[PDB]
Parts: sequence; C-alpha cells; structure tokens
Amino acid sequence: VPLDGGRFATSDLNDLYRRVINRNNRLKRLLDLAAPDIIVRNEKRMLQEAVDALLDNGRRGRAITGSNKRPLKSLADMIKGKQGRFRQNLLGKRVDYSGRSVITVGPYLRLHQCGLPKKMALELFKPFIYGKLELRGLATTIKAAKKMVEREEAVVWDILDEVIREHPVLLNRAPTLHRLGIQAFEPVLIEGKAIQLHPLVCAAYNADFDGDQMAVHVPLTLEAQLEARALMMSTNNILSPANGEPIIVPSQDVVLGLYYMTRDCVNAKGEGMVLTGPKEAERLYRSGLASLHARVKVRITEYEKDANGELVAKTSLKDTTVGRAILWMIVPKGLPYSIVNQALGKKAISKMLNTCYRILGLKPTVIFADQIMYTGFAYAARSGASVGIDDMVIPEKKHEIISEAEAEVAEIQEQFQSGLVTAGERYNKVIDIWAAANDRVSKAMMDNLQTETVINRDGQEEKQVSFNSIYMMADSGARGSAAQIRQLAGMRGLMAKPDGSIIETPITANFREGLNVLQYFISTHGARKGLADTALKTANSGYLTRRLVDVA
Amino acid sequence: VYSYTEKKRIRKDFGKRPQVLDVPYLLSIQLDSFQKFIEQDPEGQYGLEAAFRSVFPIQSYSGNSELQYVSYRLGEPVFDVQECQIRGVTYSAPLRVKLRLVIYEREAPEGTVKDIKEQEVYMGEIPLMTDNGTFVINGTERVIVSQLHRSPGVFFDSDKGKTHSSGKVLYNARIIPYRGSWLDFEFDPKDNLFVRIDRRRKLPATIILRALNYTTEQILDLFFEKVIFEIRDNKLQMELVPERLRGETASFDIEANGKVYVEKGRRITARHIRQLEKDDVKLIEVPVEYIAGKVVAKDYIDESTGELICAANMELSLDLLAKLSQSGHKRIETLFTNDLDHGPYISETLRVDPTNDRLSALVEIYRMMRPGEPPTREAAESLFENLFFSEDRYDLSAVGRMKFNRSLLREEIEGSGILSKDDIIDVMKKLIDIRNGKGEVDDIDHLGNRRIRSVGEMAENQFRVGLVRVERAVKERLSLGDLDTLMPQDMINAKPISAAVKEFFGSSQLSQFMDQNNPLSEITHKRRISALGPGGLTRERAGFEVRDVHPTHYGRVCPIETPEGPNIGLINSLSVYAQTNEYGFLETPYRKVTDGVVTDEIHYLSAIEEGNYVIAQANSNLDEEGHFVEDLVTCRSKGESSLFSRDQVDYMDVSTQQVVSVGASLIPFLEHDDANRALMGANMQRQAVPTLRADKPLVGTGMERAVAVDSGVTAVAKRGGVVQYVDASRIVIKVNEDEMYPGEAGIDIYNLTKYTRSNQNTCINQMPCVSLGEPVERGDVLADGPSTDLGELALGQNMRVAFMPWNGYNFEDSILVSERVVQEDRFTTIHIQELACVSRDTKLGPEEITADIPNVGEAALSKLDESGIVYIGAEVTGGDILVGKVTPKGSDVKDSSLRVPNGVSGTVIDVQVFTRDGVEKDKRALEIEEMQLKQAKKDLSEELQILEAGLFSRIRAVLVAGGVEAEKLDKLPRDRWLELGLTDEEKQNQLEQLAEQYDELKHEFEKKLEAKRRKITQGDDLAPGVLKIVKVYLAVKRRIQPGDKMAGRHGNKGVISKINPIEDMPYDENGTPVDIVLNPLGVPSRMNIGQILETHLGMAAKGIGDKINAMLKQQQEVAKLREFIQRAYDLGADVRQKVDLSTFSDEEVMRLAENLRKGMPIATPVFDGAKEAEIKELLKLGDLPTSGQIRLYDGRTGEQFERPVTVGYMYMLKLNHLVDDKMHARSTGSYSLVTQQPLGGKAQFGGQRFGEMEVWALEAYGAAYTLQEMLTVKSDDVNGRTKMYKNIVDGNHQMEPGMPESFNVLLKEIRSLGINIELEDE
DNA sequence: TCATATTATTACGCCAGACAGGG
DNA sequence: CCCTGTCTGGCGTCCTCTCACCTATGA
RNA sequence: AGAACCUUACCUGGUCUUGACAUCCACGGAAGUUUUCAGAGAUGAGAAUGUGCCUUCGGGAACCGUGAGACAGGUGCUGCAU
Repeated sequence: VPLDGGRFATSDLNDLYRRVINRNNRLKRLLDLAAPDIIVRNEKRMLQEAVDALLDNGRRGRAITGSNKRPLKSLADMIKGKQGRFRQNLLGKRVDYSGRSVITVGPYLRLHQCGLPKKMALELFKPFIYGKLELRGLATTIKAAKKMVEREEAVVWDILDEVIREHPVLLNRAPTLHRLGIQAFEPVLIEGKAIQLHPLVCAAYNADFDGDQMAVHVPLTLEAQLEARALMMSTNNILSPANGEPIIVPSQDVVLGLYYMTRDCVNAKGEGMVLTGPKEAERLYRSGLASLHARVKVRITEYEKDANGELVAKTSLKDTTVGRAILWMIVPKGLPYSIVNQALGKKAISKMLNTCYRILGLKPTVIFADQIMYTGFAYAARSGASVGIDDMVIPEKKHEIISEAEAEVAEIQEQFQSGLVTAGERYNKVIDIWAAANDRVSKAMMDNLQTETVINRDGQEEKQVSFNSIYMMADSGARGSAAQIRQLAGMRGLMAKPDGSIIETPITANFREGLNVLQYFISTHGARKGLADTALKTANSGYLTRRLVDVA
Repeated sequence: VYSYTEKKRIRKDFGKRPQVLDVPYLLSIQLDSFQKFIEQDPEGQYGLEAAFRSVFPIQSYSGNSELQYVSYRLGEPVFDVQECQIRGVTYSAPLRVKLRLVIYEREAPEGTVKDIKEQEVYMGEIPLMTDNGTFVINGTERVIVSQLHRSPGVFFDSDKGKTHSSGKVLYNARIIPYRGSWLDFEFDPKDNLFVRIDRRRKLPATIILRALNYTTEQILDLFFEKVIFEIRDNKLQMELVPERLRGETASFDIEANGKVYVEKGRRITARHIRQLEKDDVKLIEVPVEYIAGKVVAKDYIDESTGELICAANMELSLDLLAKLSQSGHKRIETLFTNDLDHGPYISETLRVDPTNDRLSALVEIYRMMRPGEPPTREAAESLFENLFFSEDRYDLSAVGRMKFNRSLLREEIEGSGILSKDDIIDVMKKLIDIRNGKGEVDDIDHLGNRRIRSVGEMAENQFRVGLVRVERAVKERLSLGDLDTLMPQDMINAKPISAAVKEFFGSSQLSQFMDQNNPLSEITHKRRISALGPGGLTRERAGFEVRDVHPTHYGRVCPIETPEGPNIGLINSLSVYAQTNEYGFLETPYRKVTDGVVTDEIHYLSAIEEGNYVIAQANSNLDEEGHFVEDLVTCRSKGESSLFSRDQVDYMDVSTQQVVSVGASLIPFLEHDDANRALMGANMQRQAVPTLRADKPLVGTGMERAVAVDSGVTAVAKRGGVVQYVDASRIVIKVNEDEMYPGEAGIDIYNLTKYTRSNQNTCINQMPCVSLGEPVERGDVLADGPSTDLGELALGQNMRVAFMPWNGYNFEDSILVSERVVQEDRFTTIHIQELACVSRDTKLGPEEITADIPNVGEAALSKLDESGIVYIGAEVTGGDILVGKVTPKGSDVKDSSLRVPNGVSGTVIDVQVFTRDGVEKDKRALEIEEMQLKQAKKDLSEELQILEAGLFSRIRAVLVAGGVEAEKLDKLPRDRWLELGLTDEEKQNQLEQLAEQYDELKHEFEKKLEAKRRKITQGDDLAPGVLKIVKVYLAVKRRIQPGDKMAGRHGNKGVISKINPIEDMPYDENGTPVDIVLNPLGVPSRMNIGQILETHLGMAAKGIGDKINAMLKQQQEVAKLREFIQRAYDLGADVRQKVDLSTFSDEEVMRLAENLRKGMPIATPVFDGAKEAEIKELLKLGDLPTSGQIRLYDGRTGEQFERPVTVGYMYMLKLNHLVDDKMHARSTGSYSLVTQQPLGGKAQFGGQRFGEMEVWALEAYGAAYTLQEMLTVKSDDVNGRTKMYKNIVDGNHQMEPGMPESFNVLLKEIRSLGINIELEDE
C-alpha cells in the first residue's frame, strides 16, 4: 500500500522474495552459460544465504538491511516475538463495539450499574438503534436510520433508553491483572464525557481517579448478555478469588464517615438520655437536640435467627451512642447489634460485610454494601473532617530527646578521638541510639495524638481517644498508618544511601518543621530508589503472571 | 529602588538568607554551546575553525596540488523565523567558505606553485539557533537535548561479584577515546592479564607490549624488581632488602654477622625488619631449596660452549642451578613475586603468550582485528601503528588527556591526543597496583567522571563527518584533476555536509520536538540532561545504579525532577545555578571561605574538586559578619554529610535553591512535601495548558520572574525609554537619549505574536501590559506571553479550596468544582488545530478545488465561496466542509474534500494558501496582490514621514546656532526648510547632517519600496512536488467539564468529578461559596503537607487582598492605604524586602494597591521559606482566624459542618489531558489491510485492543461465549461480522462464528516456510 | 528512466545448554 | 574419562495518546 | 387613468451620423456657471470664472471635447418560435 503521497511503502518480505528471485535468475543464467566452478559456487552460496535470510533473518551472521541500518523483518519474525501473530493478533485482538474514556466517581450509583455517556452510548449501540428504528416504522431503508442518528433527532434518545435498559456492558481497566478487572454493569446514561464508576468497585480495579481510563465492551449476542449478567456482573464479584476476603470493602471516605459516626465522647448534647428507638435517635440528631456521638440508652430490636431458618426478635436496651443507633437503622435483620457497638474502623467494617455475607447471603449483602456506602458518604460530608497545620501535634519532649541523642553521639565520638572503641562498633552504637531515640519520639507523638483530648463532663477532667483529624484518618484505617503519621510529626528516621548501608546522621526534622537541604537530598536518595524499584518491578511481575497462566 | 514594572505589584518576599549570586540566564547551555559552534574564533578552539584546521590543507598523494583554507562566513538567512515556520523551510544560513587552490609543478615541496585560484565556495546550509534556544527544522520547532556520557580517559572498573561464581574479583581498565578504537585490559580468574580491542576476542595482554618493540627482559624490567643472587663462597648468597619479607613465613634460618636473627617457623614481623635494618643486613646465605621455585629475570648463555642456559621467565630447579653455576654467570636476577603485594601476573601472562618476537605479535594482533584476509609485514604494521598512534583515527581530546593524566597522577594536564608506549604501560601498571591493593577503582555515576555533550559539540562532530567525506572526495577529484580547466566546485560538493548535518538535526535521538505548551515547559525542555542517545545507555536495559541519585548531584542535577516511568533518572534536568565546565563537566558555584568570615566571592567547582574540599550547608546561621554563629556546622567532606568544626571549612553553598531545578523550585513549600510528590508535582507542572486569563500565583517562590523573562515568551524591552503605543499591530517605544545611538535616531518597534499554534495545539499569544506614555527601563517586560501576568509566571489559577469530604464526589483523588469556576471562564482554554488539504495528482488526472461538490446536496456549498474553500471565521463543527478538493474519474466522482474531524468545533482563524501556481478562480489570487502592493508603499512612506516629522522638528530644534529666526524658518512646507549659513566657532553642520538623513531616507525608501512590490508581485513561495496546499487553522475553545484533569503544584492530581451549582457549595458565614473542594484523606498517606501551608498562606494573602479591597473600594485617602501596605510589607522576622514605600509619589502607592486588590502576592522561597509563626502572624494582620480553619455551612441543608474545616487559596492548574480528546467509541467502520481486525487509535476511528490479560480474565470466569464473540465476531471473522450486523438489525442476537481470518493468515505464514500445517477430519 | 543488488562499532544480566580441555 | 570455564542463544509489563520521517544510482 | 406643444410611434421639410441613450481606451480641456448674433428651431459662431481629492511628477477619479472602431439604437417583422 502507498502512504499519503506518491510512493509505495513496500514490505520487507517483498525485498526478501525479490532478492531470492534475482539471485535464482542469475544462477539459472550462469548454469546456462557454463561459468567456471568458483563463480557458480559463489552464486549458489549467495542463493543459500538469500533463502536463509528470507526464512529466518539474522540467525546467520549479521542480518541484511534495506533502510537504513535496521534489519528487515522476515517470515519467522512475522511469527515469533511479542509482535508476532500469536501474541499480537490471535491471543489479543482489536475489537469493534468498544470504547474508552476517563473515569470519574458518581456515588449515587447502585453497585450493579455504572454511568456511561450519551455520546459513547449512541456510538456503541448503533446497530441496536437501527434495529429498533426499523421495527417501529419511523424510517424505511438503513440509510434513513444512519442519517437520523447522524443528525441525532429528538426521537433516538428514547430508542437509546429502550436499548440500554437491561443490557450489561463490560468495563475494563487497562492493566487487567486478575478477573475482577473485567466486570459487567448496567449503563445509566450520563450528560457528560466520563464514565461514572461506583466507588466500592474501584478497590477491585485498583482504580483511583487521578487520570485513569477504562474501556467499555458490548456483549452482542444473547448468550453473552446472559454471561455478563450471570457470571461477570458486579454484584456477583463480592469476594476475591484469591482467598475469602471481600473485595467490595469500603475504601476510604466511607470508613471515615463511619468512624466519626459510631464513636463517643465523654460529654455532648444529650448525654445519658433514653430513647425509644433508632428512628428518634436520627430525629434527635437531625433536629439539633443531641450529637452524633453522645452515649445514650436506646431500645433496639435485634433479630437473631437461632432456630432453623426462623428469625426470632429480641428487643433490649443497649447502652450505646446516637450514631450506633443511626447505623443500626441500615443493618439487615439477622446480624446482632454488637457488630455496630464498637468503633468501626476498616477491619471491623470488612468483617461486618463478611458476617453479613456468611449469614444472610448475597442480596442483603449487596443492598447493605450500598447502604453502608451511602451513609458513610453522607455522614463524612456532615463530619467536616478537614486537615490543618495544627492537627500534626509536635511532641513537647521531642527537642530534649534529640539533645539527649546528641549528647550520646558526642560521648561516642569523644571516645573515638581517644581510640577506645572500634569503628564498626561506633557505627553500630550510633545507629542503635538513633533507633532508640526514633522509637521514643514516635511514642511521644503517639501518646500526644492518641489521647490528647481531655474534656470534663460534670466535674473533674477525664481523658479519651482524640478527635484529631489526622488521628482519625490513621486510627480508622482510611488512609495512613503509624509510619506516615510518624513522619508528619516525629522525626522521619534514618534514611539510607543507595550503597545499601544506613546513614549515621538521621533526618531529625519532620515535615511540619522544615527539612533543610541535605536532609531533603538524603530523602531523595531513599525515594528515587523506590520509584526505580516499582517502575522496573512491574515488568517481572507481568512476566511472572504470563509464565504462570501459560503453565496452567 | 525598583524598575517600573517592579513597582506595579511587588511580591512580599519571605526569606532570611541574603542571596549573594543572582540566578544565571536559564538558557545558557544551549546558547553558549551554539555560540561556540558558529563564531570566528582565532587560535582554533573550539568551533568550525577546529574542523577546518583539522581537515585542511588537503594535499593529494604527491599530485602536486594543495587546496588550502582562508576564512569562512555565514550569510543572511533568506527567511526570517516567522515566515520560515509558516512556509516549512529550515531556519538555516548558507556557509560561505573561502578556498584557495594552489597547484604545484614537478618537484615542489619548497617550490612556488605554478598557479593559484580562490573563491568563496558554498558548502551546505547549517541551521541557526533562534534567540530562545530552539531550531526550526522543517516548519516545526525542535530542541537538541544535552547528552551525559562517559568521559574519555581511563576507567578502572571492578565487577567484583557476579563473574566466576566464586567470589573472586576481576579488575578491568578501559581507555575510552573521544574518537577511535577502544582498548580494555582485564584480569581473568587464573590471574592472567588480557587485552581486548573494541570488545573483540581476548588476547593475553603482554602481546601488546611485544607489539611495542619490547623484548621479554625489558617487560620484566618494567613490572618486576630484581633480587640478586651472588655466587660466593658457598650456596649462592642473596641480597636482601628487608622490605620484601613483609608478612611471610620464615622458611629457612635467617642469620648473618655470626648472629641468628630469625629462626624457622615464625612469620617475619616489622620489628624483625627494623632489626635487619638496624643491623644492616643485606647478604645472607640461602639453602638450595629457596632458589628451587624462583623465576629468572634476564637471559644467560654458556660462554665457552656458546649456547643458551635459560630463557627469561623460567622457573629454576637444582639441575638448572648446576647448569648456570658451572658456566660463569655470577649474578642471578630473580623476580620477586610476593603473594601478598607484588603478584606475578605479567610473568604468568608471558607464560600464556604463544608469541616470541615483535613480528609474530603483530601477526597475531592482525589476525585478531581483521580475520580471513592474510597477515603480511606492511599490513599488520600499518594496522597497529594507526590503531592508537596516528592523529587521524585515534584521538583522546583535551578532556581525555586531562582525565588520562589525572587518573594516573601525572603532573601535567595538556598533552598530545594520541597514546604512546608509556601511556599503555602506565595503565597496565595502575591496574596491577589496584590488584595488589594500592589505589582503588572508579565509579561511573560520579559526575566528575561524566561529561556533557551539548549542541555545538554534537553538530561539530557531525560536521567533521561531513568534512572527512568531502576531503575523500577532494582527494578523489584532484588525482584525476586536469589543470587549468577546473575551479573549486568541480572538486568540492555541498551535498555530504548538508546531508549529514540535516540527518542529525532532523532524525536523531536528541534533536527532538519541543514540549511547548507553557513557558516553564519550554525553559525546562531546553535545560535537559539525557543519559540516552548515541554512545550512551538505553532505556530498556540499564539499570539500577545509573537510575539512582549519587552524592555528586548536589547542585549539578536536580534530585527530584526526573520523569516517572520507563526512563527515570536517565532524563535528569539541570540545576538552577549549575554552569558547564570548560571541559564539559558540571561546575556549580560555592562561596569561598577563607577563615571564620564567609566571603561573598564565588568560585565554581566540579565533583572531582568538590570531594577534596569541605563544603558547608546553605542554611547555617551566620550573623552580620559571616562568622558561623555556632562552633560546629553541618558540611559534607567526601560525599558524606557530617558535622564539622566552625573553622575548618573552605566553601559554603551559594544559595539554598541551588540543589533543585527550575521546574521544582517554583513549588513553594517544597521542603514540607515528600520527595515523591514533589517529583509528581514538577512533572505535572510542566504539563499545564495556558488559560484564557492569566492569574499570578499568590503563593510563589519569586523564581517566577526569572523563568518568565528568560524563556523568550514575553517581549522584554531592548532599549529603555517611553512609548508611542500604536500597539494594535506593534508596541512602539521611544528610546531615552543615553541608550540611544548618535546616528540611527531610532525607536524600537516590537512585533506582538497574536493567536497562533503552539507545538501542543495550545495558544501562544502576547498581550501588551504597558499603557500609552509610560516609562520602561532596559530589561523590563512589555508584552505578557502565554501563562504570564505582568512578567511573572501564571500557569494555573488561584482558587478557594475547602478540604472536606463532600458527599462522595471527591472519593479517591477526584475534585469537586463549583459553577463559579465554569461561569467565569477561568479555565476555558483555547486550542488551535492546523488542518492541511492537498490535491496531489495521484493518478487519472489532477484533483480539484471546486465547491461543485457531488452526490451531496445543498449541504456542501455553505461555509465556502463560489470557487471553493472555507470562507473564514464561522462556527464550524464536525462533519462540515472546509476545502472542496475532489476529482472527476477518481458518474465516477468522489468526496476527498478535507472536512472537519468528528467531535470538534471551532472558528477558522486563518487560511494559508501557497498552492500550485494557479489557485485563483478568475481573480482572488491577483485581487489581493494589488491590496498588499498598495499596503507596502503606504507604510514605507508613512514610516519615512513619521521620522520626517521627528526630523523636521529636530531640524528646527537644532535651528538656533545657525538660524533661530522662527518667523524666517517657516518658509516652504513640504518643499525645503533650512537655508542659513554658519562658518566656524561651534559645529552646527547638524542641519547638513540631518539633510543627508531625509535625503537618504526618501532615496532608500524608494529602493526599499522597489523590492517590496517585486516581492509582493509573485505567484507564492514554497517547494515543488506538492500542488494544492491549503492549511486551515481552527480554534476550539474548551471550557472545563466532568472528566478533565486538574492538579496543584504539590502532586495532588485530580479528575474533576461534579460541576456543582453555586448554591450547593459550602459557604462560610460571610456568605462566599468555596470554589473547589479537595479531599483530606490524600494528605496523611501522600505525605505532601506543603499544600496545606500553601492553602493557609494563600488564605492570608487573600485576607490582605480583601482588606485592601475594602480600604480602596470604601475609598480612603492614601495615608491609610500606605500605612496598611507598609504594615503588610514589614510583617515579622528579619527579611530582605522591607520596602521603601514613602518614595512612591502618592500615585505608585495607588497603582500598587489597584494591582493588590485581588490578593497580596507572597514569595515563599524554596528551602528558606516562610515559617509557620509568620503564617499565623500574617493571618492575624488580615482579620482571619489564626488556625487557618473557618466554620462552614452546607449549601444543601443550611446547617453547620461540625469540626471546622480548612479553606484557603490553592493555585490549581489545568493539565492538558482533556476528556474530549480521550473519549472514543466504535461500533463499525474501517480495519487494516493485512489483518481483518479493526484499526487502532482515535485519529483512526478504531476499537479497543482486547489484549492478552483480558482474555485470561474471561477464561477465569466462565465467559466462553463472551470471549467467542470477543475474538471472532466483533474482531476478525468477516462472514461472522457481516452476518452478525444483519442479525442485530433484524432483531436476532445470534452469532454465526466461523474461523478467525488472522489464524488463516497464521496458516499461510507458517505454510510459506517448509512446514505443512493442516486442518484434519470432520 | 529502468534495471543493479549490499559496507566504515563497543557501554545488560541472568540463565540454561552445549563444547573443548585436563587430572 | 568426569568436572569445568567458556561461549552462544534466549528471555526480559500491559493498555493508551501526541508528533516527525521514510534508497541511490544515471547514461 | 385624459393626442394643442409634449405625448407620438405617422406626414412635410430642415438637420446629425460611434451617435439622444451606455461601456472602453487615446489624448484636448476641471466640471459647471453666466451672457451675445443668425436661424422656424435643431444648431453654428462669441465674452467671463475655476485647477478639488494625489504624485522615485510616462499622471489620475468625477464632467465636457475630438477621431478611430468594438458597439449603441430600432414602438422594425414573426403572439403560427416564446
């Protein structure tokens, strides 16, 4: 084929075949003419090398080349390699009725449905719309229907909502590693140009929303619609196939909304009042007469199913909070009240959904996963859980710990000037005292964050776990750990140079205090090594998955 | 004092450390390199003169003619840069070289030549550099990126562990020339020394010594010291210097002087060496078992019989001693082969050597280098004497000789370019010393061992390739030269030089397309140091250590600005203050510290000098004298950050920005961010699109000014003065007299580049930021470019941001945006698309440009004229027609008429047409000809008249010393004017002088306008081949929408999720909604805490802005404004700014306060930024709460959010990953040729590659039918897909699968081998 | 335009697999 | 003849987007 | 839906011939304004004023004059070509 212009961009195999035929014609003419021995030996040898270069180029000494120094691609190089026929056109194919766009959240969704734009929906479903238009009788020939959807008149959007309705689509994030990276949804049409994807499902795709893209595929035939609904639907994938752990675990905002909701404080509005049900618990929270965390005797009716498939009601007064009753309005019947009576971090909400799946089955667990996500988003919005510069509380004991460590390294180096100790024992003693001082700084800040709030109730003071914002983001398990909150308040440890050995002078400044120049440069050693490790680790991880699914 | 656009809006500058060295010109690498390449520099170094003095004078092989050189020159470019980008030509210059051919007679080395000839011949065109550091190669604007490669000169590398699988180290030594053959020495685990040349076969290394005319005895003289056995009274005693016994076991009885020194069994200690030196012990009698393992040094022959006793390098036995003792050779020289220190590596290599003399050594080297073809005396000697020893094919440069003498601890640094005997012998000696223990290896990441190539060096190497090809051509033509009938262009040819230099500037791995969407991105693609390219490492192979940051990067390479992905740490970006060494290394400034007092003199160092000295830290507290206020200070000695004394240091860091680059020193509060998020923040900050309304970062670092000036996107004033401000077309600046030349009266007319296409389809546009009649100074800015605001650098815009979860719409990293952001068009960016249409004559006649578009009805002839082509302007979308361009016979007509692509809208801003000389109808082509024709003359006369007006007044102005008669000077109006005599006393010939000016003005204007019409009157200017050349420039205006990507400066990426109404936003109690809601959960994990301090400090900045907006709106007399502005500019600790505000004339306070009512801009520098107490104190100057947190109500429910939230102003950027460039869908369209599967991409309307892991994921489910239609019906099988399309549109979802076509393609490709693959029984 | 037919750089890192060498 | 360095081949992540550039010769 | 002249296309005489009406060049004159004798009048001969928008000055656009032709003109014929 010619490219855009007036010349033909010729393939490499035409060069190979044209050389074999040029040489073969020369050899026939020389055997006609009775050339001497050395001429026809060179001629047959050039034909041998030409045939051997046509079949598998470069297996002989240095491969032939046309333009410019790059070798030209032979038949065996049309078969082998990453870009042969197996790995590039027979195992993986390019696919019609498919689309691709940037994802975004849309938290109003139920977890069996996803948002799909109107422009992509009218392009992916052109033949179904053509068939629907031809059934009604609005048009006649196929051309008329293609002009109608090329113009996009007022009547094809009702046709589109009547071809969408019960027709699943396969959403697919581009590095699909396990089977939960292709899931089938039902479309809900979107004014917009971005796929709205239900948030819980994101933890299956490893999909954040920092610029990600996903592909949509349409199951055309009827068996494929039934496979998308009965095997690949997103309600059907609620447990990861690698183990027994649920994969529709609530990820980050919703566990903060729950951890702020089901908690307590030693005095609030409506401390120790008594409530006749969870409905008036939410009514007291909404009207402005109690607080979301205020300990209260309620009367809840938990249904324990102790018989053989019969739900027995037991009603009692639990000493609980307001938020635990409001969250009890969403729990299905069979679970006991003690699943919400605690503080509900992330491990606790994961085993809440797991006990709901083991007891009440699939359909209450799907609808209860949605109600968890809705109430987590709503009370995280009502929480106003910001992050400030004052939330990262510096330990008051931090500077004296650093000065005691500086006195200790001064003692060790004064022994080093007088030669009492060895050099390796000096390096070991310095790394040991900076590890001990690091642990003491972490314990100072961790006490100063985990119990900083000290509020009185009707008299003398009484302490409790803190409502500091970074501490709830750490204790809830939403985002953060001990190490990250340690590096934002306490000293950020002893960073290591790329030699593999540690550096004897640590980074005594956290991020709330400023790092100076040398400390940031040592930090950049430690972080450049991590980025290089991930960006080179991913190739071995993918090649390991390939070898494993081809031995299986 | 300040300049006049500095007093417009002076940014509140935190920062305690006084800067001593201002920032160098940020494009100096590119400009200094290319100014070195083209410059007339006598003494030859470096440049084009080095190329001509290497290649010339050419003399042929005794052909008695010798073409020599005189001088070169570069003429004017025929196309200036703008019309060069428009047309598509290179931006080049013709290289006029004077060449002087002299031709000899017979027998004239000394005789005078018989004839000369000389001419200014023309070879090539070299592409000049634009004033901003760019090229224009073929219409497009490209940048050569500076390479980072291994220096020439010896390197002693180890490879300690991986080979031999036994933990035994090797030690190789590579002599890397700048041009020529590579010579490597290397041990092997048998402890033998091996040479290899150009990574070829392995020769035992002493053969190269035997190739340098060294006998075996001379080699053993070099690499071994002699132990002397004297034949004496009995048992052949030994000279013993006591150094040789260090650390060995006493095998025999060590006694002398009648005294037993050391007995057998104990090892010899250094106290025993002191005993032997104090007792003066040299000669001791040895047993016969001591010599029975040693090796002879030189040869010995039996004197009377006349034959050989033993060859050199022969081990000794007792009967050999009975041979040599009875002959009469009294001295025996043995080789001291210490097992600890002085190993016998050369001697065992000589035992491996199959050669004996020089000639067989050269024959074996020639059989190594060029195999098959025979090894004769002349051929092998010419090979080996031109491998390393001739000036043509082997040349360590000056850098190579400096590194080569420095790594061998030589004294000198300048020497000859070739090697010698002594250099190869010294490399072998240092390698042996490293094996013995003394001296150590070199590392390759050490930036003293790592040179930079730049534009001038790379273009000079390519130009030298072209010159050696043209000298082989000149040697060709001259021996076939007949004289005198040729002049020097039948010999020389302009083709190979131009071919080579356009090969490099067009298709190389470093001459690459400029990332141009941003002033930052231009100025940080020009400052780029790539490890890749020719002669360097590759992306997909290496490695771990070359991708990692080494302690010599401090102040030379940015540690944190490197692109994430497949090439991390290969594409390093250069630091802010780092220049380039004379040899090409990276030297960075330091402040010389003689004693306690840190001196303000600067001094540049590279990494092979930074190790020796002790260099302080940038922020170490020194007060009022330079004395370090502590008695101990953190420094770094040899790449090790350690704490040293007050008075030991020799250098200090210059300024605290100097570690990082110009991409990541624009991030305020860098020191509070993590390193990873600073990397992601700088790499995204390169990617910002220019918004429609540029908006001044409230929290900047003060480096915005230098980046926005030094990248040439703003129209910086060349000569200061006032202004005339016609400006609709050009800024016209009248020049003050001190900066103004005596002749060339002169006023500067700046060209503003209005709406045009960038390289990334963004819009580069300049707008004047000075009014009419306003003073400007030299170096001041006049026109704000893209993403600039009054000379600062405004990539994104500053918006009110709340940190809270808001109903899930900002879940992972999403961002929830009000409607006030999209109503104000405060991200509505402008994109420009160039679309070409050509009507080439493929076949069956030429194609045609006519509106008479076929089949298609009264839906073709619409946005066009009666003669075809889009009629300009208009609200064109997708599926429209721009250029009717269709042929007959292609009832056989078709529609190739270039239309508008699917999904885009826009306005036709410009239509260019340099078409096939004929595009015209009956007259538009010549209709506009007269328009431009009359235009030229008009301005030509106008300009003359403009100067004439100024000159006429000037005539009268000077008319005072020679006729001031006001009533006797207003005679003729447009006729003459001055008519008075003068004589002498004072020179008033001024009238005569100005008379010539006007006289020459009119005389030159005619000629100027004479060529104007000549140029005007023309078909059009372009190349041949292509016929119909119609380029149409659309300009889409994209706003913002759910799905775009925004980001701050700290690494906080986001896809804007919901575009809320104004009402539903979280409003504080004052009533203002917040603009953008981010998510707090990103902040504890991604440890980029700097965005919060930017949020609080931007809140304080707009607090001052709201306070000034109240004091100026509710208008107060300027005393209260200058008092509040003075309080705002004093504010807190000891800073550098304060202000001199009472000298702003009671109006420059008000113009400043007009430019501050949107918020007071604050410079928070990079590592010496604003502390937290100053943020709190500035939040107390404004009336804002000290915590940074305001209680916010909810727009939905009207009720307060508990636990007050953070609101502030973050500077958020819109990155050019827009969602309606990514949205794509395909049902059915076109496919490829070879395969039956769909095409790929978006510009090709193609479908999604359902790859391999998705097939494994469908196999993981039970999706057997979904996969079957996913690879047979939807993709490949042609009968299956046509039956499926008809089955769908009938209303029958059922597939008739069949076999994929690409599998039958597989069968024919396998079967086209000798392979019979089939398909068996039914 | 229409047949004529191939030369003057090196700088991955294991990891199997086959091969001449020698105690 | 069983260990053995040494040499030769054969791997090295998926998906996507933007741009430019394409054999010499020749009576 | 209006013939004294005009209208008017008809008759009688007196006259004009690139023309009463247009476009085009060439080159003579700014257009126009006023007034005189002969003649039925058409026309054929005189005296007064003006030079505006712009010129490396071979000159121009409005408005008269002359010659060349290209053309104008025709209420001339065919309503049985329309």
